[PDB]
Amino acid sequence: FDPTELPELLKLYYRRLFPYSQYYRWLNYGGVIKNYFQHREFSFTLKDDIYIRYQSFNNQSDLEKEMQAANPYKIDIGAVYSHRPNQHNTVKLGAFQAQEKELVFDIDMTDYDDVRRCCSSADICPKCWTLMTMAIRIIDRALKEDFGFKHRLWVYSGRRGVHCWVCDESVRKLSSAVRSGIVEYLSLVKGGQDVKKKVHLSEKIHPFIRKSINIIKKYFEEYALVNQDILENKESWDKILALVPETIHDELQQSFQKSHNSLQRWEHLKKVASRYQNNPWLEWEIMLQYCFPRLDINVSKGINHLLKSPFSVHPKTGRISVPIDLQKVDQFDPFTVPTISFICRELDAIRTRDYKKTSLAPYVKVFEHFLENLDKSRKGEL
Ligand SMILES: O=c1ccn([C@@H]2O[C@H](COP(=O)(O)OP(=O)(O)OP(=O)(O)O)[C@@H](O)[C@H]2O)c(=O)[nH]1
Ligand SMILES: [Mg+2]
Ligand SMILES: [Mg+2]
Ligand SMILES: [Zn+2]
Repeated sequence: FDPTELPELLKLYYRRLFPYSQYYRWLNYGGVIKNYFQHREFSFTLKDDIYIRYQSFNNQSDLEKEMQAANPYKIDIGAVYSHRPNQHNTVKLGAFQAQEKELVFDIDMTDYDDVRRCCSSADICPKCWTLMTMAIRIIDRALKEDFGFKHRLWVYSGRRGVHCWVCDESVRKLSSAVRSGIVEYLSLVKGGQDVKKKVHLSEKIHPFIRKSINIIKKYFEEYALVNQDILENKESWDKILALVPETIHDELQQSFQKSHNSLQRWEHLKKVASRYQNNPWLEWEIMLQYCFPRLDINVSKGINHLLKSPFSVHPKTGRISVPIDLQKVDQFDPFTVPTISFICRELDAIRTRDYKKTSLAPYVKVFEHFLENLDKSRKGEL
């Protein structure tokens, strides 16, 4: 992919590929509440790194114009305000307020750099992507089952991770305090680089952790013991030994040297830690530290937070921020996600269903299934 064709590719994309219809269907929420789409903040990042927010629109047409006209590199979605963002200059200090917004989560592979061995920073590969699978599975389960949120849109961020948009009517009205509280409930891995052991479990395990461990259990062997090989050598297993009491280090160090692979060594860790319990949950704290999701509290705390819009274009990778099918989450592949050059290539190889002919279609379907279930809820149908 070439980032210089981008300003040219965007023009075509924003005119004949971006699904404005389903897009407006989303943000207007069946017209039930007036000025809802009209008070929504957007932000655009043009060429030269020009950044502008407080963008508002009257309707889907007004949106289509201003975007094709601006032709932005980045499109961020903000809150629904007390007034029109466009006229914020006209609003008195104290009356311009962010009032409603979807509950949002940002999950970055980069935050796993201390527990993955294949990549670092903004690099991802198939060996470490499993972390996102476990993140989605773990968190979506909590949002669905523990919190009863019914309309959840998971989106690939374009490069390093996934976003989740929780759009239930009752959810969009949550105070910043409750939003912050949801993050605390979902969060287990605490500490910065200064902190070696980032997970501590009580004698009594809250169901959320239990169910979270059990999802991780399902992936741990292939991800951690095979792909990551977290016990390959001494340089690596010392990191694991740092997470368990010193009184078992020597016994384990020897067992690790006499074993051949991580599967053997992990099983040794399991037996030794277990004995240690008898006279607390070392095995699980290690799995949680290596596989449990890391969440940026700041993204989800603030109601006025601007998050990268679905179907945006990643300026460097060229990938489309595409919706993720929750039923096919283990099958999701960030490396086969259509790039803008690819869906423009396909459109140049053939008026409202032009996108259905491109590789972008199945993802728009998912967004539609997301939209359909919203309508039914507003109506009453299950
Ligand atoms: O000043 C701001 C305000 C808000 N944001 C918003 O915070 C979100 C945090 O997200 P990230 O900055 O971690 O990047 P990303 O998820 O959009 O995509 P990746 O490259 O990581 O895969 C971003 O998506 C952006 O919308 C900022 O980045 N800067
Ligand atoms: Mg991100
Ligand atoms: Mg972040
Ligand atoms: Zn990797």
